[PDB]
Amino acid sequence: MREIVHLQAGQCGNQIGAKFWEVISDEHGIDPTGTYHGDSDLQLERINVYYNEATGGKYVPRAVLVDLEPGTMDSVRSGPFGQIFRPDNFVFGQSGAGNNWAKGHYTEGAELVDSVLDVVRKEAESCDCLQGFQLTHSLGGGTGSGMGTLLISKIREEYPDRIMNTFSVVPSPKVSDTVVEPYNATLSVHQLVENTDETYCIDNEALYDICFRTLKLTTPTYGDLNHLVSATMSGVTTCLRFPGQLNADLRKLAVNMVPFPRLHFFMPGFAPLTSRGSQQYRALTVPELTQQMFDAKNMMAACDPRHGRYLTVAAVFRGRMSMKEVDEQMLNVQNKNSSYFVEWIPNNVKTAVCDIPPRGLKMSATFIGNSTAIQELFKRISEQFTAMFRRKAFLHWYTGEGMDEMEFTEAESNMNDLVSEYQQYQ
Amino acid sequence: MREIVHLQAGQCGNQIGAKFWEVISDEHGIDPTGTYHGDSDLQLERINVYYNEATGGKYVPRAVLVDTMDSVRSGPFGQIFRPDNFVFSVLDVVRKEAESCDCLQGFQLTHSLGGGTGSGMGTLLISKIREEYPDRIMNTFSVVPSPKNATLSVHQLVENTDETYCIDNEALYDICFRTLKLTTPTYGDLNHLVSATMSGVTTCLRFPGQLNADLRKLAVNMVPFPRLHFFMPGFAPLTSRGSQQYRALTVPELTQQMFDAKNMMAACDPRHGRYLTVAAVFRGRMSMKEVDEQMLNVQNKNSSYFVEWIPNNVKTAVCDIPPRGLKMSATFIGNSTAIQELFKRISEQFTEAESNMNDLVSEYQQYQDA
Amino acid sequence: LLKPEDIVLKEPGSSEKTLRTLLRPSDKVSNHYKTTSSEISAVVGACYPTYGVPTIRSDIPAPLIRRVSDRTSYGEEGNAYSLLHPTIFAQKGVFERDFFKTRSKQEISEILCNIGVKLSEDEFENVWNLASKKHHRGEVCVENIRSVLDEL
Amino acid sequence: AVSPQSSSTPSWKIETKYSTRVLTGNWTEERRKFIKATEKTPQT
Amino acid sequence: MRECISVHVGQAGVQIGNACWELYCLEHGIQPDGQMPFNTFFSETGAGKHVPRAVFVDLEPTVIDEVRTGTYRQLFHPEQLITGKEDAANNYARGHYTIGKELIDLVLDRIRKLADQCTGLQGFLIFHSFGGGTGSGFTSLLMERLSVDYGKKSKLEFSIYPAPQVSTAVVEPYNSILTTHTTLEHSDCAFMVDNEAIYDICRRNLDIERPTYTNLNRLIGQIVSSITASLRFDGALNVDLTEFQTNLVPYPRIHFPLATYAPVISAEKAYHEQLSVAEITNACFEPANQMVKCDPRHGKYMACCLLYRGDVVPKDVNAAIATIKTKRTIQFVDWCPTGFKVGINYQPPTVVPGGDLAKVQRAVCMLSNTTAIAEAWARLDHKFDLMYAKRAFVHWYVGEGMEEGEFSEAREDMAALEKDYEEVGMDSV
Ligand SMILES: Nc1nc2c(ncn2[C@@H]2O[C@H](COP(=O)(O)OP(=O)(O)OP(=O)(O)O)[C@@H](O)[C@H]2O)c(=O)[nH]1
Ligand SMILES: Nc1nc2c(ncn2[C@@H]2O[C@H](COP(=O)(O)OP(=O)(O)O)[C@@H](O)[C@H]2O)c(=O)[nH]1
Ligand SMILES: Nc1nc2c(ncn2[C@@H]2O[C@H](COP(=O)(O)OP(=O)(O)O)[C@@H](O)[C@H]2O)c(=O)[nH]1
Ligand SMILES: [Mg+2]
Repeated sequence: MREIVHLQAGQCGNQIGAKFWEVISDEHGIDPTGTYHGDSDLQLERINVYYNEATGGKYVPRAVLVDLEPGTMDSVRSGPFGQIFRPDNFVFGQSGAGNNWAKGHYTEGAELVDSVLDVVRKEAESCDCLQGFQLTHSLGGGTGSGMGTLLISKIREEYPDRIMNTFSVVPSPKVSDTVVEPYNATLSVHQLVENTDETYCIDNEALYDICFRTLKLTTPTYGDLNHLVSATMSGVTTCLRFPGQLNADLRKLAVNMVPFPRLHFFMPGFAPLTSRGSQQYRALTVPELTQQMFDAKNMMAACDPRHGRYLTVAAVFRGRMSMKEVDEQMLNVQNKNSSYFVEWIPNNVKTAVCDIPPRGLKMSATFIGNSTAIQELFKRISEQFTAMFRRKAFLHWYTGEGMDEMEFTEAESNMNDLVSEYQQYQ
Repeated sequence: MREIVHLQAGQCGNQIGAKFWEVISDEHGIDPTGTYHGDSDLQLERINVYYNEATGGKYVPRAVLVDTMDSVRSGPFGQIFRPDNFVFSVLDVVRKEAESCDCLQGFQLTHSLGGGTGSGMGTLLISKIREEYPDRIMNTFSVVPSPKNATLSVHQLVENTDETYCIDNEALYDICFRTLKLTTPTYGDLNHLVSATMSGVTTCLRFPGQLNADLRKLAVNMVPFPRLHFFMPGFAPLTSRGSQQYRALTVPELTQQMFDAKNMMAACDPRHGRYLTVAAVFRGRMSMKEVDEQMLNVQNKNSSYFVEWIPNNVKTAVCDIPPRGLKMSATFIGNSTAIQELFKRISEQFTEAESNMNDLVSEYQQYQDA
Repeated sequence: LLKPEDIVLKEPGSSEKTLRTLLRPSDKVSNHYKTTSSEISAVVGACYPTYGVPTIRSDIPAPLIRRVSDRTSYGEEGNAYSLLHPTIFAQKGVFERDFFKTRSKQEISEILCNIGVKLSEDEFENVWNLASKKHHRGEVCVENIRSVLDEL
Repeated sequence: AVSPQSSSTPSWKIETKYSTRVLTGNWTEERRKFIKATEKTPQT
Repeated sequence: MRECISVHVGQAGVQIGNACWELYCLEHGIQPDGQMPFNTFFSETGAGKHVPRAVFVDLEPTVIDEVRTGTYRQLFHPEQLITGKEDAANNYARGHYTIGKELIDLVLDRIRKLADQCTGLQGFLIFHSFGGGTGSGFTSLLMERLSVDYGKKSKLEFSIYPAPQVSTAVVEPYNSILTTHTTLEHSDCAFMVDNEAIYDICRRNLDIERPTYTNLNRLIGQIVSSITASLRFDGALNVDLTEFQTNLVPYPRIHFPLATYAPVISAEKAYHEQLSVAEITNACFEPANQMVKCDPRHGKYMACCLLYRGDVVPKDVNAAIATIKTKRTIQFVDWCPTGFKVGINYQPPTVVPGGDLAKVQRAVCMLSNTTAIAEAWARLDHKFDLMYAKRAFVHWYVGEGMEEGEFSEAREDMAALEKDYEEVGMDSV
């Protein structure tokens, strides 16, 4: 009735989202061969949010899985859940994406209209209702900031009214993979401002940090690193999908958290995190989740939230919960920490409730935060741009496929003007 | 958490350290090809002290052989070693293992004080390690010549190590003829007995005992003033093929043979000796009123001979894990006045080094006096 | 041709499988190298007779006629509340040993028709049976007979 | 302001690694296998 | 809800802490894993578990590691089991200055995390000794960092006093006299035990030859359970934990009292002869049953605190107290005509299974502040004088930061402590 369309693109987005369509599988109790097995009939009445129907009770996801390689669709079908995904919506590219945002965005710009746009309008019009559009691209690669981020300006050209919600993977300098990350990620955050209202930020050092300080596992793979985000993405729609006490949705999370049309870069979190050895020794109640919620070590974008005042702060909740103390510790943390919130805005906290706890838990509280220290993410990726631009060193890959020098200067000439707004209202 | 780097320097040290590694490997249950045997869970808990492991159940020591080596590898347990550090460079290998180590405490160097390899290269290499790790303890087991070269050697060593063990083959021979009735002293038997005396004091570093005292604590307890550090070992429950069924085994019985004069490692005279510090390290499952009562009872039998102007002239240690075979065992170690006779003979046998030896003899004299 | 047991690879749980390592002969040190710190201390929360005297001395029988010198307790002197507000039995001198004493069948039969209660013979047999079932050892007592007659 | 840490949480410095039988740094949390158990979806 | 924090620090306090949490768990229905098929010592989590309030901090790795592999591993929080890297080597400047300074930020949060969980907290139960670099120096780190934070709160430490005639340490009296340098400022009840008397109590009453250390941890275990019964079990005459700082210490540096526990007996002697109330308190005062090496006949008792337990009647207590205070042998002090103090509870003496004790109906715990321990301070600075004259063993304490400027400063402070058994012992007119 309020169906959600998820656009998974890239070598990232087909291995990040490959964990995202697993917690949607068990919280609705979906078998990996299509049919539902369970007893409680609360979770098949709102099955249509994520699962279309066919004959024989079979539920396939509304899914888009695109890449310019054939590389990663030989891996998402190679997982445990590969039979669940739809057969036609793997949209192939026989060639390679090849690290550059030049190949996907302008050379493969005319290719994506036959590729992704003709599958979306086939699908998203066919639903009995719609809510919004949610895409997960890697900023530092070739398909995500190639095919995917042009589509963020393509469907938004068709339907202006809906809501864009990008769980975006911005890289960090400490854990690095490619040396030209000022050349694929800086060239996409200029496009995100006009065309994506709800813009999250995911890092790769803070995610290992959470599996070091908190879960204490010593050799974390990507699969353990991708459930701390796959719990987040499933845990934000906990009121569009289940009953409860105080339901919220993706307009009710954007009115509270976006005061200005360009002050809209959020950052995430996830409350109930405790180690592998002390499971039962911690009492998961209200005042301990909200003590995990606010500190610097828990928050998934690799920034220190103390240098910058939160303009606005959101939340969500689940589980059989008593409202009073939930609404009470968030009376304290605005009041005791008046230094780390702005003045001139009376309220800064939003809360929303559900009824069902997640699988194997009792409570949960996903965190979404608009702070004015996301400019720490966007000063370091412009600190290294013009310190590399002056030798022009890796430019000779970009004048040979169809973009000029003159659009390179404008992408950072508005990057500071983003930061010139966060700094003024600090 | 204590750590150990073991270096065999000079020939006699090489063949005694070989028996050292054989003794610790049989006490820890490793097949000489390197595979682990896990009959009990206490064997592998602190193998990190002396070893680092390999892929597939193989283990390999933290030992460097520097100076014979083909004979050692041809011997019983040669296959455990690392063939890349058989140096004959030493600085590079000692920082390699000491940089792969986490928190360092002490070093086991096997040498002598009577020859051209165990003495000069020993003093050089102790200088070359004390210049690199000035916060560790160098347990440098040593062999000195019989009173019936060292003056060149010792006068940097007494500054550096303070954990040497110097009485020798004449005492070893007379132990073998009298208290064992052992007809043919082979060199390997003396290597065996010295090696077990090594392994006796390395159980507070590897096993959870009862009164747990590591090497730095042993240093603080034993050494009063920074130049009186040459110590006297001995291993108690030794007897023959016959006398076992005639003797009994108790803590008062092993006290007798850890303070037996014919048992200690010394061709010396406790009747002319005065122990500043004694430690008796016990291994086994033994009641401790027996230990403490027998401790101060055998101190009560001799008021003159244990040192005056010190109230507690003794110290006991005990671990919960005995040797192989024997239900309980003891190892006695002392710091007496019964040791300057060797210095007097080796000095009556450059010139500033001789003067420093006369200084150390006068140091014993002026501290034995009232 | 293989054994049915193949172990995990570490003290960590759910490790990948590995074979059981063989402990060679005369190299089993498990039976000899047991620990001594916590191994002697095994007190599981999942037995012996009791020594001394009780402060009430109910285990010894009470003497019939007391000596003057007797200061040893026997429990017959009740609470001060039971001396300050006594039952009428205590008010005129019949007490709990006269309740709990073993009377006779003819004594209870004389008690029945003279205490103001008219009882059938079968009802009297049932009352004696219920009193003997109520008493653990089994006899006729005034408290047991009155309690069984009140309950049934 | 920094917040306190125990022994061997981050491992951003490079350490040698042992099998967890040997009582070494960060032994216990990898000795214990992570445990979870559920019965069904509750009601509202 | 009169809770206390029960740290076990050093080696000489943790095997008792093995035996301490045996005796609390067997007393109630709590299993070793903490599942009950208590609120003073135990925090309860709603899954079905109970968690004790005890942090086991020591520098020595193996004695904590033998618990995490032990049979009580499913009891504690496994972040309370705190270990550093290298031992303190019985060196004060290693257990308080160079390795002990690394672990004090962690354990300031850990006493704060437990106390934020507790409701009606009434103090601390630290368990240390008087000889350790990590047992006597390091407990004076965990003491001065709490009175700057918690301040006025009742601290009860059970500290193995260095015996007159036996010992095992060597450089012990250099920092024992430094332990008392600050625990006079910030300790309010520092109970003490010599083990030498318990070596001979077993030899006379208990039919024991060859006793281990595992037997002495149980008898020290009972005294802790005797003083902590009035928090978990309501009685006729309660004694709570702020009352111990007005009963006992008369002048603010006389807070070092003894302890014993009278009917230690085996199963063949207790069957033969009875145990009234008027003879287990007679067995308290006899010189063959105090657990600390001392002869009380040369000492005048200042303030006993008889803790009874089990099946006792309060007229039987006061019948016995006037028989004893008329005795011509045992002497008192004239300006304390009050003297004694009772405590009667309805919970019996417990027994450990597999032990040597018998099932006695009554058992007492007298906790006598006495005079006679002053002459045991005559020997603890006589021992200090001789080593310090020739500067013997100083070459290592100066190794890790300490100097000579404090060793004489502590000796006069332990000289001034011996004087304060003479301004108060010489009676007014
Ligand atoms: N009650 C009891 N006392 C013990 C035990 N083990 C040792 N001790 C006592 O501890 C004394 C010496 O220990 P400490 O002075 O406390 O030294 P420490 O605290 O252990 O410091 P470290 O040895 O470095 O760990 C000895 O004289 C023993 O009397 C035990 O298991 N139980
Ligand atoms: N932490 C984490 N990082 C990922 C994951 N997948 C991709 N990345 C990051 O994404 C970058 C690689 O981009 P890539 O996927 O090859 O770009 P694409 O070819 O356009 O899809 C690298 O910096 C990786 O660190 C993941 O599952 N976890
Ligand atoms: N255990 C053992 N000791 C030996 C053997 N050969 C010599 N020694 C000892 O080595 C000592 C002399 O060697 P040393 O002076 O060090 O000559 P170097 O080895 O060339 O430096 C003698 O006192 C012997 O006790 C042997 O085969 N086995
Ligand atoms: Mg210790």
